[PDB]
Amino acid sequence: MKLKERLAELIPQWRAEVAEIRKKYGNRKTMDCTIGHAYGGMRGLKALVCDTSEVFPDEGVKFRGYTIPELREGPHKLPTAEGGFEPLPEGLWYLLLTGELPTEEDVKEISAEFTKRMQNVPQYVFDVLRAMPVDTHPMTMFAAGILAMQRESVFAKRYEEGMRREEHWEAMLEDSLNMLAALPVIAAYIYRRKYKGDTHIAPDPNLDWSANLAHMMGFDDFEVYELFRLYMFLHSDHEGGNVSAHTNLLVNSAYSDIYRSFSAAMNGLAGPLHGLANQEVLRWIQMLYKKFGGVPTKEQLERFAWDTLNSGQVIPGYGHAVLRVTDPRYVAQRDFALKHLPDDELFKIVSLCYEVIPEVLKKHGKAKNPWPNVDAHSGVLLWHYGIREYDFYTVLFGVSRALGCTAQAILVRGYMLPIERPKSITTRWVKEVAESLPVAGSKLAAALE
Amino acid sequence: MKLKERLAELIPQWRAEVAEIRKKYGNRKTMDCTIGHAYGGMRGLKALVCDTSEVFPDEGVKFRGYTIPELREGPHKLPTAEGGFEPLPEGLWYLLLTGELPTEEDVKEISAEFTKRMQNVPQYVFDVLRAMPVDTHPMTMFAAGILAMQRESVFAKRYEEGMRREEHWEAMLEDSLNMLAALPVIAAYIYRRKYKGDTHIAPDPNLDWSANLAHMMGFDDFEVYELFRLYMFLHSDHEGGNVSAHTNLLVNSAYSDIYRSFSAAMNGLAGPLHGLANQEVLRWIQMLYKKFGGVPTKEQLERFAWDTLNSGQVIPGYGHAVLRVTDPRYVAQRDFALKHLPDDELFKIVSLCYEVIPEVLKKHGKAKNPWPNVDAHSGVLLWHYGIREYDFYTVLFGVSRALGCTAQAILVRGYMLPIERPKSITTRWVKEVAESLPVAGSKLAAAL
Ligand SMILES: CC(C)(COP(=O)(O)OP(=O)(O)OC[C@H]1O[C@@H](n2cnc3c(N)ncnc32)[C@H](O)[C@@H]1OP(=O)(O)O)[C@@H](O)C(=O)NCCC(=O)NCCS
Ligand SMILES: CC(C)(COP(=O)(O)OP(=O)(O)OC[C@H]1O[C@@H](n2cnc3c(N)ncnc32)[C@H](O)[C@@H]1OP(=O)(O)O)[C@@H](O)C(=O)NCCC(=O)NCCS
Ligand SMILES: O=C([O-])CC(=O)C(=O)O
Ligand SMILES: O=C([O-])CC(=O)C(=O)O
Repeated sequence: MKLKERLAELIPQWRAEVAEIRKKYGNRKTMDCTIGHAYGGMRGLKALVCDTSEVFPDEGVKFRGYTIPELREGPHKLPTAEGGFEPLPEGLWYLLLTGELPTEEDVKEISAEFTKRMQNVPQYVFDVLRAMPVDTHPMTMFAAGILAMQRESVFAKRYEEGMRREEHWEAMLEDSLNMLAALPVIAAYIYRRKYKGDTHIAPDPNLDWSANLAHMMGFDDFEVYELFRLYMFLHSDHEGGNVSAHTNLLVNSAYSDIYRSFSAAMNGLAGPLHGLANQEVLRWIQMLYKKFGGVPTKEQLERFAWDTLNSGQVIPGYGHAVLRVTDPRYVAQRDFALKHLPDDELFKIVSLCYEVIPEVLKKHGKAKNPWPNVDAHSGVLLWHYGIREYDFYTVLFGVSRALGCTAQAILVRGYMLPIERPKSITTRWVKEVAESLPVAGSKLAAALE
Repeated sequence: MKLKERLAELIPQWRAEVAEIRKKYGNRKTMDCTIGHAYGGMRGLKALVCDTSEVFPDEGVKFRGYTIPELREGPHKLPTAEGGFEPLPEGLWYLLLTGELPTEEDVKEISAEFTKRMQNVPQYVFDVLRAMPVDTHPMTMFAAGILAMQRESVFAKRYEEGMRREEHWEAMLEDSLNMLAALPVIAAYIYRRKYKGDTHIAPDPNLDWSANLAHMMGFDDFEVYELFRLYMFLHSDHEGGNVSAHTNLLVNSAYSDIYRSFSAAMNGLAGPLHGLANQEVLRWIQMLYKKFGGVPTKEQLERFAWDTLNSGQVIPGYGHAVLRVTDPRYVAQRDFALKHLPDDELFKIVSLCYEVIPEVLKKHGKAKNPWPNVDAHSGVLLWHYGIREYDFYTVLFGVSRALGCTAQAILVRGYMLPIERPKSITTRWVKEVAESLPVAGSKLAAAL
């Protein structure tokens, strides 16, 4: 497989480069660490490495240095399905791993690997899934199904047999191919059992990875296939620092295989502070529709927005802290909606918010960002095509985020980064010593530097 | 429950104190963050809070300010079982949660809570365990059974219904009691199904928590109950920064319940670099025994150690990522062994290592820490009493570590700390700006 031969050349080089960097720049200061970081969830602390993606405040997320527009339409467009427009996640995965753009044949090899492997989900995984009570939350089922498949881990098997550190990335890759192929099968099983009367649809060996998820959930529509391709592409990766990506890296750092690291990550994604944002946006849009007996006018939405902001509250999906521009993942979703469901009533509200809410936020004066993120837009797209089971939205997010998690996990085992092991501090120590400590950026801090 | 009444007073104060510290001292600097931290797994970076325990590089772990000798032997001896010497882990949990030494009655109340709730493991958790192929690694089975029981989460349910942030710690405590009571039942189930012919032994309502695990595994000797009590005490907690404790805090930070956060932690503990050291040491000890037809002499062992290091190998059970002297968890185990199995051949090798190996690792000069850690001593104790299933040793570790993880998760939810969300950097950026950055503790750093 091309992906593998290429990595066999790039990874030895990256490994050497990283060893040199740690040697010659290890002592370079990036910032001050504060009491505030320790009690404030490490916010802003430059404590991890991720090379798959990178957020620029003035551009949004890039994938190995390419913008979403370059990959989606521009001059570096990734391969699509036959007759499709939307980029295939398979090709994006090639890019995240290698840092190089795939050829059509590269993508097809990855698609065939996925299609083949998607037939290899162990029967006992479904036994595990069926032993869980059907009212179990779908993210609990998703994580459990993944973890049960740890029995099939090549990394775990090869590690116990004795393999060189240099082979770690090979085993991580094999495991990632198996796990990624399995994810849509597990996800669809959960969907069909909980919400569609426990009737089950087999993978179509002539569909790509994203489309097969839609197929197996029971949604056979070209538009739905295209939405799922775009959705999986957009949500694939967002740096290393979010709870689920970080959980993945942390468990990975102890040499736990991808079934263990990624199921752990899904337990983090299942958290209400990490995995529900898209659902909350959608329920808000729906609350506006019902409040206004239909699409609100520009004046009604303005007033409702002022009422919300003046009463200390925020508007879901808008005004997050980092970007100074619209999330490029939002823009691609809007472009999809304009093309494919412009008259859908909930979309009309999301569209009006894109006009109105940024104008209101500029005027209100708090947010150095008046613009939306990805979660502002995704829910109405799912809901339009009949995917209405809110709890399950987090599972779709999880399937997508597996692309970036698997890439990250393969790369860091290629780099041979060590176990993650920060130092914790006690409140006792803090209370004793805090007076003694300089204010960060102060003249005293400069003195004690 | 005394525990909960005590928390119902202490947590509101601690919460207020933490809000004060964040407002007043948030901007105080503790150290420089470097490029090396980001590529070096955050080693030394003061990035997390943990009030349950603290590891002093030059003294070892203290639990809420108490040393292991203080709590096991010394002037602050925790409660023991009737006729026992070893401290009950139930009282250690009380200490971790409250910061106060428990009475006998406090401990009995926690024991009874575990006893009662041990009868309440859902039938479907066993169905989940039986659906996994019996040759599945035991730590995969353990994590999966814990995760399946997430359906019974009171935190999840109350959060969905709408609860005030101040009720968090209470739902975490209820969940922790349930989960802790379930862990020995799940662990024993795994043990019996994999290794003892799939015959199952019910919990004993009159045993304490540790003893009940031993009983349900099929061991009823007093000395084994005492070993389990000591083992569960020693492995209970070791700051917030180790992979399992940290994974628990990270997932808990997103408001995921203890079944999710602790099952995530167990997937980390299952990793070779976190949870395998016990077994590696025992196999190494057994390799020596077989190599020398018995206990080696000082000179044989000395020579072996040198040959080992100069052949590029590591001596298992020596060194630590933070510890810098003899692990007091090692010393407690040695004491148990001198008392209870002084003539055990494998123990005699462990003992001899204690005399010889430090000297060697010092002169070799690569190990930052030349002394034994907890893992140098645990395997020979288990092995002596007939617990021989190497892979399962990590599950025993996990059951113990749940005591620290649950204490930490309750506390951090009481304090109301936010979501853990550091910043990742790229190699591209490092290459672009590294030369222009100041060296940590330099003149240019001072100017900037
Ligand atoms: C003020 C602002 C600029 C920063 O947001 P933030 O609240 O610091 O964001 P986080 O999600 O990282 O942290 C949430 C914190 O808000 C706290 N918070 C929210 N409302 C609160 C209230 N009424 N009282 C106390 N704390 C409150 C939470 O409890 C949590 O803990 P902390 O205050 O102890 O730190 C905000 O307007 C904003 O833009 N937030 C979005 C930023 C963001 O994280 N974007 C996501 C990018 S993917
Ligand atoms: C625990 C351990 C992983 C910590 O590693 P660490 O923090 O990187 O250790 P140090 O800072 O002392 O490493 C410095 C050097 O000493 C070596 N070293 C450390 N402990 C050693 C040991 N017991 N035997 C041989 N060499 C050892 C390291 O390999 C390293 O050499 P290198 O720079 O060529 O790689 C390590 O001491 C070890 O491998 N111990 C054996 C297994 C074990 O008992 N683990 C349980 C830990 S609770
Ligand atoms: O997962 C996400 O949406 C991104 C995120 O929270 C972060 O970078 O902290
Ligand atoms: O603390 C560590 O780094 C590893 C360890 O000893 C433990 O978790 O008990």
